[PDB]
This record gives sequence, C-alpha cells and structure tokens, in this order.
Amino acid sequence: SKGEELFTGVVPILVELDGDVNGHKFSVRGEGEGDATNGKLTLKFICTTGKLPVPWPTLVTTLVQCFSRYPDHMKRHDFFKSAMPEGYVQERTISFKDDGTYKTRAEVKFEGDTLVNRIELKGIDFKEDGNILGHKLEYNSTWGSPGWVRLALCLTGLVLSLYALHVKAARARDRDYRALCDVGTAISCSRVFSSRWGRGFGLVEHVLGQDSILNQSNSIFGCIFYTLQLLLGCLRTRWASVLMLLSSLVSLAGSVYLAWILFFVLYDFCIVCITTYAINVSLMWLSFRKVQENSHNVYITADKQKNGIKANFKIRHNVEDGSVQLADHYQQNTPIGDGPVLLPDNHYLSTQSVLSKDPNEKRDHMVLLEFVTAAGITHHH
Ligand SMILES: O=C1c2ccccc2C(=O)C1c1ccccc1
Repeated sequence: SKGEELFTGVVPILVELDGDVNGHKFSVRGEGEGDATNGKLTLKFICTTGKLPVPWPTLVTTLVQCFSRYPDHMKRHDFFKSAMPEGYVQERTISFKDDGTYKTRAEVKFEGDTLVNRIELKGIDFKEDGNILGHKLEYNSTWGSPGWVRLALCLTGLVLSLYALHVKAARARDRDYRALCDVGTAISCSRVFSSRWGRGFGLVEHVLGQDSILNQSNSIFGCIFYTLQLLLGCLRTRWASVLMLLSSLVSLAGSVYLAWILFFVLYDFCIVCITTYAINVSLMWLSFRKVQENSHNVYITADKQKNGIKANFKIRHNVEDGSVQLADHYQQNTPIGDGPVLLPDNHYLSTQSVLSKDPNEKRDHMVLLEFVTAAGITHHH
C-alpha cells in the first residue's frame, strides 16, 4: 500500500458539496488539513450560496475516512488509504426518523497534492416544519432543555421522595399513622420508611456513626438525586454525562439493595418503592445513551463482489426541545481506479466530532475538529 504512504504527515484537504434538499439548492465549500497519523482532521466549511437550508450537524458525515488512524494490528485492513491516489466513490443513504432522506454520491481522490472530496447530495421527502428544514437541531450549546421524558421522571421522583419524607416524619410522631400508600395489609408504606433501613439506608449508623451528616432519611438522598439528574440533563458537556451515569449506577445499586430488603427481609409490598426503582432504571438507561454520544462507531464490512466496502451506523442529533433525532446511515465504497485494494475484516472506526463557530466569520459556517481511530480486529493468540 503505497497509498497509505501518501498519508504520513499532514495533507491539505479540499471539500466541495452541491446539494438539493426538497428543492432548495445550495453549495458548501470546506478547506483544512488532515493528519492520518493521529487520526485528526481540522476543517472550516462555509456555505457559498448564503443561508444553508439544513442544520450543519446533518452534513458532518457527508462532508474523508482515509484520515483515520489504523493501528498496527490493523494495517492490512485500511481500504480507504489503499485505494489512493485514484481514490474511491462513497455513496450514502441517510434516513432521518419520521422525516426525509439524503442520498449522496462523492468522489474522493488526490488532485495534485490535495485530498479532494466532491459531493452531490439530494434530499427528498422532508417536512418543511420538521427538525431538519425547521432548523430545530442543536449545534453546540453549553446549556439545553432537559426534555419531557427526563422531566417526567425527575419530578415524579422528587414528589415521591418528598411524600416519603412527610410520611416518615408522621409515623415518627404517631405510631398509628397511615398514609395514602398504606392500603389494607398487603401494600405497606410506613413500616418500610420508619424501619432501620429508611435512614442512611441502614448502613450509615454502623459505618460513620449516628451523628453523621450522612445519616439522613433515604428520601433526602432521593431529593438530592432527582434534582441533580434534572440539572445535569440540562448540561451538554461530557463530564455532565459522566456524573449522570455514575450517580445513576449508585441509584441502581441502592434500588437493588432496597428491593432485597423490601422483599426477603421486611416482606412488604411497597408501591411507592417499586415506582422509585423503575424510575431509577429509566434514568440509568438514559444515562447510558447520553454517555454514548461522545463517540460514534462506524461498522465496516467488506464487499468483495464490488471490490470495496460497506458501512453501517446511526447518529443521534440533539433536538432543541430535549429530544433526539435518529439518522440511519448506509454506506458503500468502491475504488475509482484499479490496482490491488485492501479488503478488511469486520471492524469499526471510532469517531468524535467537535463543532464550533469562528467569531470572526460573517458567512454561514462550521468549524469542525475530528478524531477518528480504528478498532475491532481481534488480536493474536
Ligand atoms: O425504597 C425504599 C425502601 C425499601 C426498603 C426499606 C426502606 C425503604 C425506603 O426508605 C423506601 C423509599 C424511600 C424514599 C423514597 C422512595 C422509597
């Protein structure tokens, strides 16, 4: 692969898109540099026709995977580089969920010493009021809407915790108290909250002492927790997502311990408790999803009958009301010229993107930094 020998060092990249979406025609141009040795791209794109009719984040993937870092156990699998300098044809079908579709065809090749990506894109079936043409996606804000589902979960969790607080304080003060969540003799609410295990989870007093600041009614940790999850769900930084996930894992372990008490130790059926548990599971799942948005995995499999590759993956774009927009990608790559090519075993490219804005750019632009490194190929016994 003399091709891969083309990508030591820092190559100049040019990119040119001509696109038509639901009839609105537009042209994008981008210039930058590529470092296949660190898998790092830096690029600035400007729309040359005026107002871009779609959101910038939906054109990132259409807008040079030959700049990926292929590690040493994987050199025999880098198709993109091994097609150079003749280049390759990359074809994508990008389906947006409950919305339209992009069809793209690009040629990627060396022109002089410049890696050139030339794209024709055609989008159909878009709703002019949907997420795409309505410009309802997020670009890169620090703060954002928590979304309706996160809000339902956290407010319900908080209200239930404040109720359990009130209920604890009342059986403390009258042993004969019953609350709405006490029902006959099957479903119990008060004997649970006022047991050993309803303060500091029944653990603090043995580990830190009864005086501890941490020997609180469980519902105090509850209130703290649901408040936190709301707040962080309003943040869009990577560390916000890390905290969310780790606090959720704590909540999950606490739920399993408390349920092991509820059954098996106290023998009560507490509906408020089980609801708390379901909420914490939902939050944990959303925690997983939030955290997995920092890196996208492009799944590359070989396509021998066409002498190239095919690719599969999903993008989730943050929508301004707190939701997420799915973008299914199907991809084909076929060499332009001849000569041997490298047909890889199944593997993937791990991709991470950072969008930003030149404060000095009057035109409709996108500054894009990108890190891509390959993984997947199993190792040598
Ligand atoms: O899950 C819970 C549990 C299980 C066994 C023994 C005690 C308890 C609680 O304190 C209770 C709880 C506390 C606050 C909000 C919701 C639920």
